[PDB]
Amino acid sequence: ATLKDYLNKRVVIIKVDGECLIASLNGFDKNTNLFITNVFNRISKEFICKAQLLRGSEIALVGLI
Amino acid sequence: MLFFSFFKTLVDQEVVVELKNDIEIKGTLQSVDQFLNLKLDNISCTDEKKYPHLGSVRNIFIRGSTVRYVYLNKNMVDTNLLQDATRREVMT
Amino acid sequence: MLPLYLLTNAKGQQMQIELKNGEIIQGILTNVDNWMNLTLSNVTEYSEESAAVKLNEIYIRGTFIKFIKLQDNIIDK
Amino acid sequence: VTTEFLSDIIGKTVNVKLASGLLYSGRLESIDGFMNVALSSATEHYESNNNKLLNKFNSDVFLRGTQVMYISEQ
Amino acid sequence: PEILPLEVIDKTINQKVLIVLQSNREFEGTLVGFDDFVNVILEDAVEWLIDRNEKVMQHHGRMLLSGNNIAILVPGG
Amino acid sequence: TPLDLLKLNLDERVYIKLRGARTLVGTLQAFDSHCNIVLSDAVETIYQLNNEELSESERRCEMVFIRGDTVTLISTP
Amino acid sequence: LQKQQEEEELKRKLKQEEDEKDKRKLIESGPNLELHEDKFLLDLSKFKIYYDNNHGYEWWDTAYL
Amino acid sequence: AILDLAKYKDSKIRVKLMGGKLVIGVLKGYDQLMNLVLDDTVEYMNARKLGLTVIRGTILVSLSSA
Repeated sequence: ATLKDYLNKRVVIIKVDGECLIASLNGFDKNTNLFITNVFNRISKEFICKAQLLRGSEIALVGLI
Repeated sequence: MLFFSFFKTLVDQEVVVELKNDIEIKGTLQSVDQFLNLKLDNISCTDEKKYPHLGSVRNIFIRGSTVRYVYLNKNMVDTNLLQDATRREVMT
Repeated sequence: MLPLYLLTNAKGQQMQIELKNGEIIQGILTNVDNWMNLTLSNVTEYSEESAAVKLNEIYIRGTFIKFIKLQDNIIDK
Repeated sequence: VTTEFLSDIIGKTVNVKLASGLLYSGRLESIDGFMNVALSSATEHYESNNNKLLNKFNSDVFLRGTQVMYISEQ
Repeated sequence: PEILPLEVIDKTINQKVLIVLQSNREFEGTLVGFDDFVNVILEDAVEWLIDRNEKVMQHHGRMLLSGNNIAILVPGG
Repeated sequence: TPLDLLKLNLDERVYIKLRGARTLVGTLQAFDSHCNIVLSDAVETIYQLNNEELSESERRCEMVFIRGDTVTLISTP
Repeated sequence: LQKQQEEEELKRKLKQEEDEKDKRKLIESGPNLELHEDKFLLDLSKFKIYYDNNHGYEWWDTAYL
Repeated sequence: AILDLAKYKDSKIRVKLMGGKLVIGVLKGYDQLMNLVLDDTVEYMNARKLGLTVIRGTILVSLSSA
């Protein structure tokens, strides 16, 4: 199991608190720490960041859109 | 290492996954890892309400720490194999 | 590239940390380790994103971070 | 020293509190370095033994280690 | 001339210690022993819940308190 | 050893308490040291408190794997 | 750092790609394996130990002399 | 380690803990595991006065000066 096939692609991320993101996945490590670019709030469609680092503890789901 | 072994024999078999945050997802198990992370292909909706905000997404990665349940079919699994393997496993 | 490598080379930049309790920490990164523990200088911490304490240095455990907003400058820097 | 305790109270009657508040009174069958506990003739109570009995397990009770807040003798 | 935390806990052995969890609950008792993980053995513990605070129980004998949940130790209660 | 006295009742009916007022009854197929479980022929009871009143819900499944980290308790019904 | 390591792996992969192009060129100048051209190639050892072992005309007539 | 706690010995530090506790104390001792020895420890929950306390490093979330 690996997030390799998702690199540089757009993804949906569901956080553990049920919050939702849309972003380009650029980096990831073995603990699921993500490096993201052009992040948005799925529900809100509100631009969050041009670049952001997201802890794996926070992630519940990553989907390939 | 035992449940990693279990989940490998389930590849290509449709499973339902229940995440802690009350999300339920049907999918074909494409991939499993040491943390029990899961990759599900051909995503589909089991429950109307619990199911989250997806659509085009047909392939997902699920973090193993966030799953509560994986619902299986009794024909996907040899019970006696499971039992004798648990008996073999050492816990110390 | 890996999140940690990215952090290790953002040393000297400005960045904004969201913690698991909601507190926001704006500061300039001065050190990272392999568990993503940080130390930042020129710090301003907020009780929440709504916003204000100024601190000289802060140390943050990595297990407590939800996410870290990086400066757009990041990729080239 | 904590290990000497673990082997010192095996077979004795103990209270095992978990994170939630729930408390288990039984006889200590076994213990492991991960704090996993086995009890026999166990009852569950919330917070105190004097509170209402919530359950009596005639069978042996395995309590998970990650969850235990203390083990205490009476 | 460094003061080591575990040396401080070592000195409070056979004295009264307050042990504060990360929750409200507290344990006051006689510090019998402790290990490297800060698991802790108390003797005749008073178990508390904190704010009017209700005293949960009076233990008799010896308690092993999991150091997994311990946030603070106060020597001599 | 408490993890060995669990092998004792493999292929025997078990009762499992989980975090969140969940309860499971099933026949024990597999476990590990993480407490991870597989049960066959299982029914899961959920106690919810909505609108200030208590209801308990049910869910039946022929085979289920249970992430072990929510597991609190294992006995027999 | 990490981008330097990814640049190292990408360096190895690219070097293998250019090595593959030089391999195709070398195959164009030379024995393609898919065409089975390995079978056109002559062997001196086999026919020399054969011819010697035959006293000098085949295996047919060696019963005459 | 990335934080040199020596420069903070005998100064007043602010330590936020897991589970939402605040503690301001004077730094007397430290270890590599971030276990602290605070003096004149005041735990903010609004005010509580413990004395010479040992803080566990495993639950420590943040550390600033005061």
